[PDB]
Amino acid sequence: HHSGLVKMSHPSGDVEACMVQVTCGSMTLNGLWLDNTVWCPRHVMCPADQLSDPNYDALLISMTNHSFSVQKHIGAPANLRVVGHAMQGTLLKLTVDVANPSTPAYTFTTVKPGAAFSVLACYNGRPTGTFTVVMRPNYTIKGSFLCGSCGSVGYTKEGSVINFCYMHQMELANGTHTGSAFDGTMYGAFMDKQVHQVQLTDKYCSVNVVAWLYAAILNGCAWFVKPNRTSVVSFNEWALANQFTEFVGTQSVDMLAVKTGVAIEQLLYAIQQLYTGFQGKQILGSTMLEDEFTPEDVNMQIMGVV
Amino acid sequence: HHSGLVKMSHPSGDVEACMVQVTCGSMTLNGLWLDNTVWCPRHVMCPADQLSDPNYDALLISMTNHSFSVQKHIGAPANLRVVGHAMQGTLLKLTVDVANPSTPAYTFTTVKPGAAFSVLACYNGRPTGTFTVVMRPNYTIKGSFLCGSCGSVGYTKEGSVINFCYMHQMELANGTHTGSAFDGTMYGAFMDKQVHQVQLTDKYCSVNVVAWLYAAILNGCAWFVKPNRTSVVSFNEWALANQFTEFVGTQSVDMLAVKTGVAIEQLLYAIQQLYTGFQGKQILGSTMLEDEFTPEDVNMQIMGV
Ligand SMILES: *[C@H](O)[C@H](C[C@@H]1CCNC1=O)NC(=O)[C@H](CC(C)C)NC(=O)OC[C@@H]1CCC(=O)N1C[C@H]1C[C@@H]2CC[C@H]1C2
Ligand SMILES: *[C@H](O)[C@H](C[C@@H]1CCNC1=O)NC(=O)[C@H](CC(C)C)NC(=O)OC[C@@H]1CCC(=O)N1C[C@H]1C[C@@H]2CC[C@H]1C2
Repeated sequence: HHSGLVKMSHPSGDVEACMVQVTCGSMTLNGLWLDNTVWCPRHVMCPADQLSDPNYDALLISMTNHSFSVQKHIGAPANLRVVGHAMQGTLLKLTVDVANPSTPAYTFTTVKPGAAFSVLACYNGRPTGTFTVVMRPNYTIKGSFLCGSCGSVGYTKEGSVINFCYMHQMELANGTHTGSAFDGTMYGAFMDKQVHQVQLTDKYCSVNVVAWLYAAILNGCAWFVKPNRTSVVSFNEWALANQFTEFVGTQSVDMLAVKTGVAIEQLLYAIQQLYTGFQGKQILGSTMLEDEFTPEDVNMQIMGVV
Repeated sequence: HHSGLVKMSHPSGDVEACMVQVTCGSMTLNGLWLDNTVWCPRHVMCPADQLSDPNYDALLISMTNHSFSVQKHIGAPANLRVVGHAMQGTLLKLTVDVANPSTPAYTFTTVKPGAAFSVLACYNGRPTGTFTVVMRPNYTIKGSFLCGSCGSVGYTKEGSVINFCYMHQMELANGTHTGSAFDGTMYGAFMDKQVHQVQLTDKYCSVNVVAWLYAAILNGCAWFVKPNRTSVVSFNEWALANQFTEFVGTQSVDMLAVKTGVAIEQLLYAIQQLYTGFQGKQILGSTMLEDEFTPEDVNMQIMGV
């Protein structure tokens, strides 16, 4: 029985209309055009033979407004005149002379570990694909990014408001990815320089495992549900010792509990048993715990609860 | 020998000139006035009897511009006219008809666990104290806040640019505090409602313990340094099993290693042994590891960088 769960992204059309190509000298990557501002990764300023130890302060100083070229390729093409430039953290903030007429209602936020967001992968300012990832507890994402993808954007949607949360910056040694929030900070402890970096230990996202067990129950699969319970406080002491994130309940999880009649504490107990082995059985076609679906994913896709 | 380390905050004058009082009905707290915007916690709109599960969307729809009173008390006082209101996550964005003429150069940023920032504690729109804190690994701070302190702001300073990183929201059950970034998200998993909340477990900030051990070496207190080394990788596996954050080196830490000639890996080994007990000895007057001073504190206050 198919769970009815897929990796679902937001429709990308509103964000496609904001993607541009940014070029600074011999370097090029993607930018995001909103109102009179274009955001892009600051390493567009760095000469390719200097990516290991750039002085971004001096690089910024060395630029003028004419150092940047911004092009919209898709839809109505445009070449945007830069009238101002500023650096914020790991991003450039370029001020352009024309406000994007396709600017959607938007906000900037930071995504938290375990939360899901949609990514619009772009090359040379052209959107090429979309996918959705969960921010891992070690502040990487398991994305799909090649050379030239920097400046690809990640976002969520609340109603018609797009919340931009990610600008792609780099690939780590283990093949995962990270980037910047739009306040310019890099997720995690990573730096935007081409050096090998300490990447931290990942964990199972316990709230998302709970959501997936609820998805299994909503599909008629409940062999792992026993009357036994583990309290949140006790589960969280156990989680610290067994590479799980600590569980924090939300209204979204509570809705799944009410709809199924299975208490959160029953699933916390189940996770502790299932972590020691599935005993030859499967849950939603898997023999391992799944933490890439959120409580909101489960509520929206199975129950239609936005 | 006194190390020369103290808890050092930025001078607060530039930020005090941005502080206002925000009142909505019978609720009052502090706000931050930058350009034509006043930021403040959204629970200023919530009646005191409804704080345990506010419908903030409905509260916001029910307000008008006239629901808010904004006053600047210190310096050149003013009662500001509110001409727009909006909500961004856990913060209200009030638009006022006058741009703050004392608006400093500023950015908004999020502070990371282990990093230090300065807090201007305010009551009724009036600055009353300043102190510095480190963001804990569980996204709380060990602050000093009483009723009426919400909207107090935390910040760092890079040159003449103020980087606002914190707006105060709540006290947790264990006496620590948390707040919002200026994107309106709460630090950590906390929600701005008056209910019991899961508090995640705190950890030692390994990078700051390393800085403090370098401060001891710079002060001549080096009895804990041995030839033995622990690699960053092996230390980080041990840290996961011992309530420490994983270590990530920075240029600030490297500067301390070059100055003392003691390798980071020698101090990682030391931390592992010291954590089991100081064997009756002291380091910089302490019998336990200290993680409230950053590599940058040590570079500035001891090496004068
Ligand atoms: C920007 O488009 C690009 C995205 C990555 C390219 C491959 N997949 C991506 O997600 N970002 C970068 O190339 C980074 C630039 C830095 C931040 C200034 N660097 C980066 O991701 O580095 C990855 C690894 C780390 C070790 C290393 O030498 N290296 C760089 C290789 C990988 C890419 C091909 C040749 C260079 C870039
Ligand atoms: C705003 O000025 C104020 C600041 C705090 C007042 C005391 N010191 C502060 O730092 N913030 C609030 O009053 C919060 C409003 C919420 C966000 C809507 N509430 C708050 O901080 O509540 C604190 C109390 C006392 C200590 C504590 O753990 N706690 C929360 C309650 C809720 C659960 C029941 C008992 C505890 C846990």
